[PDB]
Amino acid sequence: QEKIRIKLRAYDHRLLDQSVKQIIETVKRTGGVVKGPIPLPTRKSEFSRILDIIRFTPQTIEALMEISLPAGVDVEVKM
Amino acid sequence: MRYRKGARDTAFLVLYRWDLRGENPGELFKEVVEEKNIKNKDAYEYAKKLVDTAVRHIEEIDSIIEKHLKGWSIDRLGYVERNALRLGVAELIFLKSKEPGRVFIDIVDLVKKYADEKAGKFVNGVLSAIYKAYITSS
RNA sequence: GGCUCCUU
Repeated sequence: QEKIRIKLRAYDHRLLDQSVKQIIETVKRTGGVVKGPIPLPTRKSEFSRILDIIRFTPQTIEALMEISLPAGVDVEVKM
Repeated sequence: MRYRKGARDTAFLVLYRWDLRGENPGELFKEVVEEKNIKNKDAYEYAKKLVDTAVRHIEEIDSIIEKHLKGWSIDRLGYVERNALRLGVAELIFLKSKEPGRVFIDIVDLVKKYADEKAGKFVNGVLSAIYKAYITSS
């Protein structure tokens, strides 16, 4: 099926990568599959990562909605 | 030899993904090679050796790092810093690098590229202490 | 190939 690509950005890279960890664990615990992350070069003090979710279940979405990411971590999506 | 800079980037990406996902390093290595379109035997084989070395010695590498973290557990480090340090230790110590200064330069470049200068200073500072204790004890 | 940028 169709992959979800997530781009995460922040001004704190440890909190950024921890947020990536939490997303990955949540996906895997619900039977989904990821690819990446791809860390991107830091630019003007802003850190970013890309993560693909290449398989997911309706439970994955439910689990993903119930997590709370640290303030300061911005998330963007595309199909 | 400059192709090793690229090989260190490949190996770092694999360790970083392994830390985050916990999947088979062999499969993670295949993913990174395809994404970066690695096609030269020199860089492919050196990257594979760095990854194989870090993975096979991961417990001792983490202990060596922790000995110089002044009481912190290694889970305190950022994902970028912890895996750049694992890679640095694998090459400097377990592969007994004959070009240590170049290892340092590429490791800190990676940290500066995917994290920041503050992280680069910390990694350089820790790796330097690890290396001097190794040289001393040898 | 610029053979450590030095404990967040």
